[PDB]
Amino acid sequence: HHHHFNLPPGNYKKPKLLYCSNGGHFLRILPDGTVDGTRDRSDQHIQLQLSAESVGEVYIKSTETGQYLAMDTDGLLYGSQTPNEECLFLERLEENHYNTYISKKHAEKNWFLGLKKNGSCKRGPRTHYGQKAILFLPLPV
Repeated sequence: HHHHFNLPPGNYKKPKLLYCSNGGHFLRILPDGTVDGTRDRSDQHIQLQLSAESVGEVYIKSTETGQYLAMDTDGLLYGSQTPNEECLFLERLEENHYNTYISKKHAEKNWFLGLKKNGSCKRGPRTHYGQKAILFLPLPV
């Protein structure tokens, strides 16, 4: 392992909203495959169904579109039509409270899922432990 194994409480029974502490945005996966954040709780593209691969491993899928959250070779997030290696994230507890999502594929590089205060997604290499951008709160929908 390149990372710790403190896991967050909770399960994957119901879909969730992934609320980013940084700018107060909900993670959004647009039908066009684009990824960002919105403060509009009413958005239809913020509903996500998480599931587990191995313990601590998850898929993050748009309920509206069926698209899987993924991070490309260049660290850019995108919506994938099919589940692939770029779609697996290491879900962990952080600061004894939040959830962090590390790219499994790019784990050794410490590339995280993250949102800027302006609601735009962060590129892998620009993320790092210790930022507010990587902190998420899963909220029920």
